[PDB]
Amino acid sequence: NYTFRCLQTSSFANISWSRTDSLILLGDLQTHRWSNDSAIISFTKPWSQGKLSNQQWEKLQHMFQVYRVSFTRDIQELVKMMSPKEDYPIEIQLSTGCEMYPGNASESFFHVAFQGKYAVRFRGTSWQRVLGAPSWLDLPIKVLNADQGTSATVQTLLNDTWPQFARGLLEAGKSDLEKQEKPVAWLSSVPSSAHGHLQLVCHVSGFYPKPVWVMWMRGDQEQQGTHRGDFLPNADETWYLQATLDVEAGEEAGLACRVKHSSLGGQDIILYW
Amino acid sequence: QKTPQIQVYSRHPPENGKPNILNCYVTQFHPPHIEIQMLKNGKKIPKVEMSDMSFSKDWSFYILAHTEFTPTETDTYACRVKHASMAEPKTVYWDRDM
Ligand SMILES: CCCCCCCCCCCCCC[C@@H](O)[C@@H](O)[C@H](CO[C@H]1O[C@H](CO)[C@H](O)[C@H](O)[C@H]1O)NC(=O)CCCCCCCCCC
Ligand SMILES: *[C@@H]1O[C@H](CO)[C@@H](O[C@@H]2O[C@H](CO)[C@@H](O)[C@H](O)[C@H]2NC(C)=O)[C@H](O)[C@H]1NC(C)=O
Ligand SMILES: *[C@@H]1O[C@H](CO)[C@@H](O)[C@H](O)[C@H]1NC(C)=O
Repeated sequence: NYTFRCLQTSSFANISWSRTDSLILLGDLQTHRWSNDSAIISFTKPWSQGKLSNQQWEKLQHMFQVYRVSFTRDIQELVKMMSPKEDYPIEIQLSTGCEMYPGNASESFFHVAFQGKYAVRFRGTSWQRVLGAPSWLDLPIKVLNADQGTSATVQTLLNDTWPQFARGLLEAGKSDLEKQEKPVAWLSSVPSSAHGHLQLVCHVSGFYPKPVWVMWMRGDQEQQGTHRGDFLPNADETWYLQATLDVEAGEEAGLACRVKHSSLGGQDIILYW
Repeated sequence: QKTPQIQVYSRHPPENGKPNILNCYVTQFHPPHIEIQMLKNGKKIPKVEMSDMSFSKDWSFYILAHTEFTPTETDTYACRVKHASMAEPKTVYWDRDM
């Protein structure tokens, strides 16, 4: 399963000043870039056009261009007219795309965060406020829903454009999405405030794809105290991850870090302290 | 307003005198306006690349700073972040053992 996503971040500060920046991702790989400074969508992968011919991508691309100017003035008009509070500053985050299921099954979405919080969704033919969002948003939502020309475009996006474009992206970037880069492990330890206690760290960097298995072992036994950190990104879109184990002094001898990854075959990395 | 979290880590196993890449991964902050510098001996490194501002499914922003560096016995490295949720810049130092 891969999530195709257009992620837009929009900031409105004072009556003159706004900027909208966005990127597109397929899974954990970035496929497109659109800074506020550029007039036109960039590719960040060789396959970022997917299967669209030039003519159709240019149509999608011009659609983005009109939207960005239309979106900017709309928000400010909507907020100036109906926001019961001051009409600046406005932070908007926007996520629309579709989740890809194996066998040509998709599920589209269009989510909007207002001042850092989930506020609006688009389902069927209309925008709908979500639970917890400021009730006054009901009025700008109703005004947006009276624009069936925009409603129909969004319907086409969610029903056709995102599923069909992302299926072509997924197959044009299948080789990239399935490349195998190997992890590389190294070890360190840090003291504890208490005596006789320290923390082993198994650093694992450079692996792709993301799923990985890192454990502290004493021979056959997994040390259940192993604490896996968060997946951290590298600049080359490989992944970094560390796992920690608090041990009493002297218990480190004979402990190893075992790394299971799809790039190694069955040959685990086993790195003793 | 949410306070950023800062994680500093190297791309490859650190080895003194061998060129490497230092990463600074900054998350959980809101609003997205943020200033991130990477420092060598308290001095700001000139060539520091940033990723495009993105956010996770829970709407938490995240951004990756990275720069080339050669770890050493003497030099300190740090990532310094300024954000409206904090009265003061937060600096977290690179420690190869952490
Ligand atoms: C108060 C806070 C509310 C937050 C809730 C946010 C709601 C979701 C965001 C709505 C985004 C739409 C914004 C633009 C839309 O207001 C409309 O002006 C344009 C152009 O509309 C005019 O021109 C059209 C032809 O270009 C057409 O004739 C319209 O009838 C006319 O009114 N609407 C559009 O550009 C439709 C494109 C839909 C956006 C698809 C691109 C979004 C992709 C984001 C990654
Ligand atoms: C896009 O797909 C949605 C379904 O997700 C369609 O929604 C239906 O729209 C009709 C009116 O056109 C409503 O009476 C139904 O209740 C809607 N169904 C649901 C489940 O909400 C929508 O019409 C489609 N639009 C296009 C242009 O294909
Ligand atoms: C964003 O782009 C628009 C049009 O390209 C421009 O008018 C505006 O000044 C830009 N915002 C910033 C902050 O530069």
